[PDB]
Amino acid sequence: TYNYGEALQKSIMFYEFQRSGDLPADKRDNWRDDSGMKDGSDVGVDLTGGWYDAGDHVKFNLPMSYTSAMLAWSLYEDKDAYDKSGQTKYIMDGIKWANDYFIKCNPTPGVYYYQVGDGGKDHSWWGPAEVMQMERPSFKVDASKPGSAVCASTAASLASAAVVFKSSDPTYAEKCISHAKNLFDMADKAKSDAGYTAASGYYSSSSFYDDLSWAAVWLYLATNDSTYLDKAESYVPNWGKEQQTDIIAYKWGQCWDDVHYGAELLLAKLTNKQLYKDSIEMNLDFWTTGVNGTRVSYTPKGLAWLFQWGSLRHATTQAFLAGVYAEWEGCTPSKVSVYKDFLKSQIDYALGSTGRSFVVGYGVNPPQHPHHRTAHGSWTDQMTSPTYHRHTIYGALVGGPDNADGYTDEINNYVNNEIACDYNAGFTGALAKMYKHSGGDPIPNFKAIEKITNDEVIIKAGLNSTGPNYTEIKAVVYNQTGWPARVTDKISFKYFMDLSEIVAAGIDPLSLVTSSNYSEGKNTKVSGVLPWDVSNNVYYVNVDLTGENIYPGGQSACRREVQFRIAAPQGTTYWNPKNDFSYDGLPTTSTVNTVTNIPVYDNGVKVFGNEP
Amino acid sequence: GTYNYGEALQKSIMFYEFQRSGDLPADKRDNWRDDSGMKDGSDVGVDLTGGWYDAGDHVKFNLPMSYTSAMLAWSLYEDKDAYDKSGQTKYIMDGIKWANDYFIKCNPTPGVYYYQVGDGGKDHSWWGPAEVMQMERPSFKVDASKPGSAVCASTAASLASAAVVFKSSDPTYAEKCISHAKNLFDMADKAKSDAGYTAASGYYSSSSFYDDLSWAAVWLYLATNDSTYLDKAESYVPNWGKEQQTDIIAYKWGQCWDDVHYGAELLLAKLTNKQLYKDSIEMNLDFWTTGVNGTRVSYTPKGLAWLFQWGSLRHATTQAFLAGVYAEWEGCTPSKVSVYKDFLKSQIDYALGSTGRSFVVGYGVNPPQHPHHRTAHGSWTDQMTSPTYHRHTIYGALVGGPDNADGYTDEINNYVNNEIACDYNAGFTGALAKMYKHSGGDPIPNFKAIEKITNDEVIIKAGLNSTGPNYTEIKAVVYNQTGWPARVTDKISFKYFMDLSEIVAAGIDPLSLVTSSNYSEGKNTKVSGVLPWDVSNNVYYVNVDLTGENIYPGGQSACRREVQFRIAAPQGTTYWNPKNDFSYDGLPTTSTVNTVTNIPVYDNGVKVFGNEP
Ligand SMILES: OC[C@H]1O[C@@H](O[C@H]2[C@H](O)[C@@H](O)[C@@H](O)O[C@@H]2CO)[C@H](O)[C@@H](O)[C@@H]1O
Ligand SMILES: OC[C@H]1O[C@H](O)[C@H](O)[C@@H](O)[C@@H]1O
Ligand SMILES: [Ca+2]
Ligand SMILES: [Ca+2]
Ligand SMILES: [Ca+2]
Ligand SMILES: [Ca+2]
Ligand SMILES: [Mg+2]
Ligand SMILES: [Mg+2]
Ligand SMILES: [Mg+2]
Ligand SMILES: [Mg+2]
Repeated sequence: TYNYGEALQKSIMFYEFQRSGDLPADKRDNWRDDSGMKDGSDVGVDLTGGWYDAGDHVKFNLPMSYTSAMLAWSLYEDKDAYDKSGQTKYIMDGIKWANDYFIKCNPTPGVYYYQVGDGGKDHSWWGPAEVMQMERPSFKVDASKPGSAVCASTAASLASAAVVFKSSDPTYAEKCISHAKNLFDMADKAKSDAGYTAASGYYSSSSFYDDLSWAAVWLYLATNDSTYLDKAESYVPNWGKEQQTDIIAYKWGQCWDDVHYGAELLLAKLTNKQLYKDSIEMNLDFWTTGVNGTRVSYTPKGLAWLFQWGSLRHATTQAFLAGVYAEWEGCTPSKVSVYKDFLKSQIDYALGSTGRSFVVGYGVNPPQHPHHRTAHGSWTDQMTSPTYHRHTIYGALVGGPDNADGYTDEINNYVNNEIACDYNAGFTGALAKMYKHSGGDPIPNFKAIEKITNDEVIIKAGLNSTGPNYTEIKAVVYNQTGWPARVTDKISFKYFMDLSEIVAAGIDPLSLVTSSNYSEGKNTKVSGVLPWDVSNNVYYVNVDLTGENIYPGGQSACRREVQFRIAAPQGTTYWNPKNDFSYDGLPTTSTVNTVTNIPVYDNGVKVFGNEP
Repeated sequence: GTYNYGEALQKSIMFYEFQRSGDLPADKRDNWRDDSGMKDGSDVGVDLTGGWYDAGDHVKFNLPMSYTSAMLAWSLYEDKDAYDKSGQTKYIMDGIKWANDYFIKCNPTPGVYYYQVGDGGKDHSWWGPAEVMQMERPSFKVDASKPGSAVCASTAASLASAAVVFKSSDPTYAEKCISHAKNLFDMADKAKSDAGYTAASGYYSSSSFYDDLSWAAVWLYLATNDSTYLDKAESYVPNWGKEQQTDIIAYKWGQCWDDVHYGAELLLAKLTNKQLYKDSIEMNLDFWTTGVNGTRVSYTPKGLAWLFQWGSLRHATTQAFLAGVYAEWEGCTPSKVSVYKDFLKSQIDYALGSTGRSFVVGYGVNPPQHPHHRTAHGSWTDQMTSPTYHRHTIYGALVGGPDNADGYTDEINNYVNNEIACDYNAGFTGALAKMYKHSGGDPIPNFKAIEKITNDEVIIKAGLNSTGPNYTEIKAVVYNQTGWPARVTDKISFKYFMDLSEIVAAGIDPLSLVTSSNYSEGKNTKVSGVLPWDVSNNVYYVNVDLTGENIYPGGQSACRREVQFRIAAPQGTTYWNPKNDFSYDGLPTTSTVNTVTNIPVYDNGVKVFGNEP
């Protein structure tokens, strides 16, 4: 027995944590903030927004548009489930988030930016989205350098968004259609992926006629112009055949690189032509009862297993298509129960039928180490530290087990433990169907405002050098921010002393010499002695780090060391560090430890430690 | 700072030798502990002598006692190289054998197990050394009708772990240990109840037995290589305590006498490599170090991982041991190895001296001087306040420890922070063995605890009680202040010397003078007539014999005997002269007795205090 409503709620929420750009004031978390704010600056176009692809920060438009098209398809099929669960606003905000970005990516007729970020450079750094420091180049396709698959996948997303938004926001629906029409025209004129090269190694395209059909079907549903339905059907002979036959491929499943499964399902419902009915049932039969002596492999515990990478992604996506098709009056009657049983068995495997959940922050023993940079929240550019994720990325469906149900919840296992937009796409639609059928209430007013689990900015210190007339401190400030991760360019700290002995010597405490033999950072400034509470002879040295680009993204990047000394005159012996507030407990060597008596300030406001 | 881990290890093992009850070996390396609890088990007609006293008291509580020896054996099983290198292997094996020989005695027939000797109330109502305890020490047992699963299983774990470490050098003993371990484990397993475990209520109540069952089963598997036991160990896991609002195995406490699931799951991870156990032990170790999912054990400002008010050092050093063992296993998450090893060192260093003082008795800088311990203190008057210092150094004892703000006071009745106990040193010993392996520190060669005797053991105080023209009457009080070892002194006598030249000169027989006693405290006190000492020089004496008197260092009245005696010249005469009498010189003239050195005291005829003419 599983709570499908809560699963649906979290699956939709997952996308909110993948958001790039200027985040809404109404966001329900305290650990994601503005990021990729300069996206498109290299080309002079505002390309901010959209979703980060997986556990990384590249914006790959092919799987991104596949995702939003699939979410819109679910809303088109099961609006009643979203309304009943109270999740309609959230899934529509997600669909609009992706589509607003695709619109920005088509700034002028005939031009389409299909990517922001370099796979290699982006993947070479392990840290939060908010503090990325590397270049994020924009890439585009046009008539001279075509991208049929990505243009058509984007048109499908835009057109499907138009279908589900038309009732409540007819103007946005028209806006989506205008851009879908342009991108489809680009894809249809070109019939080539030759200029779609920036995603090589990550989302290279192996087919585009499937995307042309899928986009044409959605443009037909969005505009009711039969010109599109005729085009949709015209590409069918060009879809890849099953190896060793002259039959439309049926041994794989709906995914970001192959959408002919969804296109044929939709063409079956729209035309009732036997060709489409036979094709989709051949695929669904292969995945369930088996067909013509062949069948997708099943793990011992009941998972329809298609491939090593994202096994759950494949199974839950096929579950969604099986659910949609089983509801159609044209489905072979005897297969309705078979397909519906399949939808339930596969979704249940993801939610907990093996004894544990494969959905982050949901169910029994959910994964705790998904391969995801921002949810982990390292501040040292290390997958290994901290040894636990600082944030809970609710709703994320992990890759999944191997062919024998084997699974290792480790952060470095990106084959079976990464999470991604496309992984949750079909999954979300299958969950909506299970919810409408078996229920399970979503958590009321669900938010992801987390407790701060570690001091965000800390200071470590130790006695570096000492003498009869001086004290020399080694201090290191650390940015361990996570709610949200952020640059701390206004940090300072204060070192307090009791100078009663200086006053007793007839010496002005303000005349003591302060100095610094070493400091990381160009802006580090150590002040002279300043009064704090002279009635109790308390003075201090202010160490200002304002201007320093301290950020949680590397061992050096997150810290600033400062060695400073305060000294009475040469030959004197009255200097007494033992009555100094900041000296108490201070480590006796240059081995530094966290101290609570050399307070840290952020723009003058105390955030760590204590004052006298 | 740098700490000598080998010396710490050698002393921590030695601590248990000072906790020994029973017929002590002739090989003992101290001069202040001796035979005690020699009638243990007499109330039931079973030899239950031996084993270790629990803490600063003399009750034998088998649950923490067996937890202790099981933990020592675990350390020897994990780090035999450390014991061999430090030359401590023999000493730790003798300790493990001491406990286990007693547990064997406690399982005299299959199906019966004596789990305690001593009544908490009777034992704690007297403050004195083990050797002279006078109270009844009842024995308590569990059986099928009145079960004790936790104590039977903890004892089985001890016996099975002993077998594992003794198999190579003494297979016959290992075989005997296994036989008893199997019976105690079977009793525990079949009963699954602590209903009959009642005599330790308030001291060592059991809050769980499924943990003990897995712990015992794991050790029986290691001792026998019979997978039947591994299957059993794993079967109790679903019944182990869980974290409050989850279905996750408990992880917010630590390994201790009442909860051994931490040690059991750590060993199960190493023996099976199952993710469940790895996850479980790492959640516990993470809670104790870096924290896990917004939760971490409290830490004092000076670095001590602080779990609870009682035995804060006990808990921290035990977790240090587990961290050290786990960190060395190939299965440990690579990125946590250094965190765990750092923790092992930081906690042990806190115990040894990182705050500026040591929390280990007789070790390092400014060690505790007043641990809550009857025998080490050595009162001879049933007073926690007297003497005002400890007469003995109980080397190696780890005190309870500071509060959560590093506060600590070294006082005898700071029974919380200054308590010392078997379980407090168990995990600690294992952690020290790991640190010695990692960083060395040379133990003291052939270290012994032969103490200098710091107070005269049997003394006499005297004063003038009455005087007249023909007599001297003395008030004398003999005191047993024995401590090396505390002991009954039933053969004490003393001699009062006089010069009777004036009696002889007056023409009176000196051997005819009337001697008498107007008051004697004991029924066996005998005052002789005048006897010759050196007749040539007119020196004579009176012998006062206290032989038969059960004088012992365990109370104000118990440790002393007052005797008043008088020697008289003939009635009406005035030539008696006490001023030329050796024993009269400097004698307190009032009656308020003061220690004197001219009325020599003898023990079985041998002078032990004072001087002869
Ligand atoms: O492309 C596969 C996954 O790579 C992940 O980044 C790796 C990178 O590929 C390695 O070469 C190396 O740099 O370590 C990185 C971190 O594991 C990337 O984070 C995933 O999103 C990719 O799917
Ligand atoms: O911690 C393991 C590794 O994780 C990521 O790949 C980081 O980019 C790399 O710097 C680190 O060494
Ligand atoms: Ca394609
Ligand atoms: Ca000062
Ligand atoms: Ca227990
Ligand atoms: Ca005389
Ligand atoms: Mg804003
Ligand atoms: Mg990838
Ligand atoms: Mg002051
Ligand atoms: Mg003997």
